[PDB]
Amino acid sequence: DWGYDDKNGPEQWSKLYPIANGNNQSPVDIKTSETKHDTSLKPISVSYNPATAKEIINVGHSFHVNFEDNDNRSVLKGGPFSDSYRLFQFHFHWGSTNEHGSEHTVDGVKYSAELHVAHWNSAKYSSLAEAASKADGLAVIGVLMKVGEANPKLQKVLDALQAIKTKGKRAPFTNFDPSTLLPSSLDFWTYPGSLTHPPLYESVTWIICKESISVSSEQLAQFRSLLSNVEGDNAVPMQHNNRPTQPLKGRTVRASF
Ligand SMILES: CCCCNC(=O)Nc1ccc(S(N)(=O)=O)cc1
Ligand SMILES: [Zn+2]
Repeated sequence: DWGYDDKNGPEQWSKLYPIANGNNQSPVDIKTSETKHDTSLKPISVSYNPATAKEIINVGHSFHVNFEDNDNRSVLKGGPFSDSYRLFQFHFHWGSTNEHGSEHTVDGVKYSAELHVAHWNSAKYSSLAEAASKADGLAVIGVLMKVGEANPKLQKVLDALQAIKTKGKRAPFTNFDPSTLLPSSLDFWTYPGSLTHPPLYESVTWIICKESISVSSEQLAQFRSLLSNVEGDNAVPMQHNNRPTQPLKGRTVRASF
């Protein structure tokens, strides 16, 4: 029912999901002149076990790489959190051209793509389904992806896409530690926000990395060559899946640096 095209896209999500016009919507434009350094923010701690990697899924608007989330083998701690957050997925957002494709922007600058590494609060809640609609339920690391040199750390992910070309296809995706995709510096911004597509729950604590990672023009093309249609139908490439930035509405973006 929802998507990224003209009739079902971001500027229309509010008809089915009124929280779209809420006070804690994501993504945002990070204005570095308006951020507040917070001395209480601890370094980000990620410890992921590659044996938790499970499956890669074509979800029609994007692709998801899911992780086993039955225990604390793969966790996020530190930064603004007192609780341990359990890794459950990573995915990307991209745009129709290299000029845009990130969700977050920094001082108005649009990057070519963005990596999301998503976690849920296993200290307070017993499942992702319980966590997902709670204010303290989710934590997502965002990494801005700057077009330039090919990023070899994306190879396993890109190589997998040929097995999940059309909507609904899934394949095993094992023995992968997504902390390998993160930049060298985990200096970050944090703010309270939302999922960036339906159901748009205001349940996400965002961790946005200061440092970008690279991606090539041709790697982005591989994302855009995934198909949003089911097998046998007319091919409809996944040209874009980035939401525009949303108003801060009085929220503070904190910097660790
Ligand atoms: C409603 C239960 C959660 C559903 N979502 C998921 O399974 N994945 C997911 C979707 C979007 C985001 S984002 N773009 O980081 O705001 C993070 C995770
Ligand atoms: Zn996302």
